[PDB]
Amino acid sequence: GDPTMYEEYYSGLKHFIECSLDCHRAELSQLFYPLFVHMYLELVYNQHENEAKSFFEKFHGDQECYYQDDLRVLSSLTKKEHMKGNETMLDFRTSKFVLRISRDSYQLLKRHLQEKQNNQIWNIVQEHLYIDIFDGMPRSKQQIDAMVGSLAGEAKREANKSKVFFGLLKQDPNAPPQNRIPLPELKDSDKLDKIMNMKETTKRVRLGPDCLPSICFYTFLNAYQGLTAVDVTDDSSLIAGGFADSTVRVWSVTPKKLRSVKQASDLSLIDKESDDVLERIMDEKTASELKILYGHSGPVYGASFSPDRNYLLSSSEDGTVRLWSLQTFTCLVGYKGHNYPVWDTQFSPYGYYFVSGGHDRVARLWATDHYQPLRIFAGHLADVNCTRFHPNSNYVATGSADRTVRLWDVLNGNCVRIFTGHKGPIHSLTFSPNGRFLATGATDGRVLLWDIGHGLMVGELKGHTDTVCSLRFSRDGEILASGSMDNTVRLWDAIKAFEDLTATGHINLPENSQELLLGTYMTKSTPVVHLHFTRRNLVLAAGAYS
Amino acid sequence: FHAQEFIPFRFASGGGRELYFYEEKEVDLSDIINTPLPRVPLDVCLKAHWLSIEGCQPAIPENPP
Amino acid sequence: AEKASVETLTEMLQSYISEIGRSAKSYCEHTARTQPTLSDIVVTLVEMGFNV
Amino acid sequence: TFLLQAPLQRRILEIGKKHGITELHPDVVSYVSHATQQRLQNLVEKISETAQQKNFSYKDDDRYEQASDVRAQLKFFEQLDQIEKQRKDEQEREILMRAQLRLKQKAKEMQQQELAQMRQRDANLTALAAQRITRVNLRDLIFCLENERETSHSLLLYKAFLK
Amino acid sequence: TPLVDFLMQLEDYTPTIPDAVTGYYLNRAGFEASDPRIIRLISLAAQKFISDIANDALQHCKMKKYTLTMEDLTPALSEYGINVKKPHY
Amino acid sequence: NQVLTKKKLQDLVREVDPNEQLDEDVEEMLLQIADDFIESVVTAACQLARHRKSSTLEVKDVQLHLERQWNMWIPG
Amino acid sequence: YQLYRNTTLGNSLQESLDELIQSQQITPQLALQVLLQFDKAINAALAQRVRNRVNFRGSLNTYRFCDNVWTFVLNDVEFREVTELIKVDKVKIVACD
Amino acid sequence: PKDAQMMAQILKDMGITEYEPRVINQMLEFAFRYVTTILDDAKIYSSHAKKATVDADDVRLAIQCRADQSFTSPPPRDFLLDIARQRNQTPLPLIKPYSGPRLPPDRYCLTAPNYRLKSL
Amino acid sequence: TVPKLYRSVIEDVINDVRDIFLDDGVDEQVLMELKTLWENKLMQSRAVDGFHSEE
Repeated sequence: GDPTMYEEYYSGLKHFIECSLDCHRAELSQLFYPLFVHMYLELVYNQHENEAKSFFEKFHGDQECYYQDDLRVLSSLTKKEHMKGNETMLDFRTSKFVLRISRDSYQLLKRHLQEKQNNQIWNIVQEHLYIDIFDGMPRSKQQIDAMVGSLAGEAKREANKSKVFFGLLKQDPNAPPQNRIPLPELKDSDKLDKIMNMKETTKRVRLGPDCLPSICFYTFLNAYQGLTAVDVTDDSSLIAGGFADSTVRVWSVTPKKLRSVKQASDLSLIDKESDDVLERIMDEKTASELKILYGHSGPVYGASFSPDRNYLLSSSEDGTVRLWSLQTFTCLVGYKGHNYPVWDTQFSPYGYYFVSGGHDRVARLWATDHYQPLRIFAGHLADVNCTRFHPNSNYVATGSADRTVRLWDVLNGNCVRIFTGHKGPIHSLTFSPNGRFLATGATDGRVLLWDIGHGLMVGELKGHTDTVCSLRFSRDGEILASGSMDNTVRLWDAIKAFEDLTATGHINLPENSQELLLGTYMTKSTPVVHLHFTRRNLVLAAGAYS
Repeated sequence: FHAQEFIPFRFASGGGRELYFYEEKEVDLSDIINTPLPRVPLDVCLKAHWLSIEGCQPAIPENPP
Repeated sequence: AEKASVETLTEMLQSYISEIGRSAKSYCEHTARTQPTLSDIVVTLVEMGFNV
Repeated sequence: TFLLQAPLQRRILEIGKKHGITELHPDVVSYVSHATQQRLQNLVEKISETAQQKNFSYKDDDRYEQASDVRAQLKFFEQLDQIEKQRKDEQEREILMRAQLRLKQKAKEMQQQELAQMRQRDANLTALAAQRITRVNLRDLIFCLENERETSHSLLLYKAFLK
Repeated sequence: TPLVDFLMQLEDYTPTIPDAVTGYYLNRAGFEASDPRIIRLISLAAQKFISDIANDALQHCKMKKYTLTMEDLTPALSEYGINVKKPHY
Repeated sequence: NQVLTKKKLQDLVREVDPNEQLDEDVEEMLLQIADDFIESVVTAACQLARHRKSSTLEVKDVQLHLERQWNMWIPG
Repeated sequence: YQLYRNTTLGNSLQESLDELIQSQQITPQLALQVLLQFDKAINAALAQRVRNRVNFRGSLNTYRFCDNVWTFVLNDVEFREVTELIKVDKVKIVACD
Repeated sequence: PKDAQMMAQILKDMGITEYEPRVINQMLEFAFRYVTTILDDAKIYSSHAKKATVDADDVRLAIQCRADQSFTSPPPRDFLLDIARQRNQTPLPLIKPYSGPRLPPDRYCLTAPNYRLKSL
Repeated sequence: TVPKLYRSVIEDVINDVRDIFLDDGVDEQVLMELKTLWENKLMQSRAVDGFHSEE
């Protein structure tokens, strides 16, 4: 294990792989990156700083181009105590790189490592690297490039084989057959909402690749406090704005001003019956087109409406999640579980539970009834950037900054799926309305479409240039809309993308990006922060013009 | 400035120091009073427009063309 | 006055208004309220050593 | 506090085995006891001035005016959730109809309705049957940790949010 | 109670800092302008803090008036426990 | 092994307020406060003894760590 | 008969479905379906799980017959089953047909 | 400037292409604040050891005793996975469920009568 | 002969509702939590001894 010769062990295996035949060379190039980091981090942990920086400058140049932001965090790490407080490379050193390889290429690898001529790079491989073997064809280089890029990358197939109830509630065999929780205590006012919701569904247009939807951009014009969070209600009636001046601002977009309910003295005199139910309590003295909400001590990063159009949620840098009423327009609860910036929050689509992901590398499940969470989803190695509920709300998808997307079962808090293949931190997730698919976007401009019953990320959409910060499917599921920092709203055919949909863990996905594009829609200097679909299939977007 | 007792100035910031390389390093104390204060800009408002009408981008002034 | 001595003192002034903003909001919200009274600032200024 | 001198002297010496500090000076075990006292007396006084912060009743004084009582929003909840319970009862009155034959079925279901409700009420009844002393909560200790510079970003305050 | 009797006399007495500027830095921290006399006390408490430093830096300038320097602010804030920094750039 | 007997801690509260009952979740953490702190005083006071090349832990080593890192200032 | 939910057995169960009410089994649905299963199960077990007989005496206070269910309350009453001798000064008896 | 041109290379080595001009000025203000509190503590530690020259072990002591208090980190992975399995297997007892505006106990919420002074 | 009947009934009931829990979309872990929650309340009450309580 002499450190003086780590540039002789790694360069010997680098000489074996590049001298191999081209079918096995592209698959054996996967263990360049984890063997470079695990040898570099073991040098700096054993205080070999002088012969660690020479190991870096020799071998960091022959890495893949999508690891460039990963190596510059390693160039700063030269001491041991610098790495003892990083907590991402501390969890990288103790975990195992999974490194899915085929059995046709593993036989050439094990015939070069079981011999005692090498005998130490084989000791590093069987100490720091898992190897998950599949029986099949060796993957191509542009297929290996599609499914790598994460620390602890390309997770095992034994993680993606659990039974996931990805179906919708009310048959659906891949979904809880009889429970079908139709919203905790579905009320008569909540049943009155779905009556006027299906009147909107009557006017809903079938979008497809021919009837392209109209996009109504709701730009924030002045916005000199930086807009950090947008949410729209399920019916296009309210638009929330989270801003960098520690405010949440609700706007009514329908011609109906935002009213608070009357004070407790005015409600006590309201006589029994004589109507007096949901209009007699609304105060007309307080009626604006804009309500500003104060109380966060930091920039508000998450914004989430409840499906009953009360109960705004907001999370911010100060480590609290706040539940604002939309009947009194005050704050109700401050959920203090993180000490760190909560980057996202979202209500359940049935409106009781909510999930919040923060800088402390967990995502908590709350219930609006307890000051403490119910489930802690604590398997990510970096910040939980996104947190999205499944349409049946039994599963929570948490994208993160360690380039992985993970599905979490609400029962038992177990990770049931691990989706790797992004090259940057994931900044947007959305689910298909079927519940069978999941679209994720990240800073590499790639929209990767994942299956949930299988977990193979069947499609890849690579039209965007900068960070894809907003995704949504249509109300029918016909079109996925993507909005990025390129100031473009791209529309993708979300029917021709899933038309085809194992024993090998991949489907050999094509370059269908050009065929799946329906439009690009460049925006005037305005990053598309939110994308929303009206129930009559009209795209809404909100941007904060710069 | 650094407060070793930490209590009058905790982790709240003071917005930095408006200092330059080509500054004068001495001003008169009534020059700062007699200058007019800058105008507080307009508050944030929400205007809606159309990026796309059934696939086509309109040539309104809220659009690039 | 010197120029750097004015941008120093107006930085301590902005940091002082922003510190009674964050601490008197924290003292009232600790007592389950949302807007601060007089009794929340005369405890905020005591915790900054003011001699009110 | 004035810590007990005999178990403290064994306590210092066992941590001294890990550094090679085999014996201690005779004025140290009473100095650490005076140092532990001024640590907790600085914390007992700090939690006492926030345990008396909640015992200031404004409503006895008439220099103060009430501005916003959210809690009576609770009376609005009683009017609403109770109103929802009344509509649920109306839904039950509709179930009554479905649940000569029809008339008979109503009484058949009534047999396992009110008697069952009475049994449930008995179950609730059995379940129910089953000086200004200032008290410092864990909130008062947490409030005095995130304000000071030490222990503001610490693993002892972060774990205290879950205790 | 003198301080309650003091704040009830602040419907007049515009202070040295405006309430559009004191109220701006209070809104930045969540403090909202419910009572305008509440703003004027915070604007008075922030004046008195700056005035007590400029009155004590004058005593450290008479021993060595007519100009406030960083070597006058340095011993003036040292009894406050505040170590001021010279830019040195 | 326990150095604070949970009854002398209740006399530390009776001296401040003859009327102050702590919680059992608070007394159990008020012990952990003393536990981790006795540990953290001596672990850095005995690097000061190793700094003076002296294996005896005189009271000047414990007193120096209180004044510089904790600002306690208890005399000898 | 949702009769036996007022039993140690039945309440311990609900307190379980109520810990799920707050965390996973939100309101009825699942929980209600489980209780329904419980009713069938407890009723079935009672009628055919064996039993042993006896005879005894008492003093009375109140009674209530509604929904074919008798509810009595006896005072100063002692009941003996087989060998076991017992006393009581306040006993409540709920009896289904 | 000399030290301000190196600050634009520390940011460009971290890939920060776009930044405000006041960003360099206050990272130099932090770097000056950090070295005048290491070296201030270094001569305090030198006077403790009674040596007239502040040598490299004094700066080694003053760095690791300032990094033990100032620069903290998030909790570690073996600590986060222990409090997770203690919480994800705990049955989180019970409170008051159906309460219309469903909420924690009232000492954990921000819903109080919220008084104010009478204007007189 | 009474703790025996109770064990007997608890076992039968638990076994007989497993499929219902499953049909409703539930993890077997929840079932075990039920049994634990159930068994525990009797032990806490201490009206008689139980095998589960001893464990």
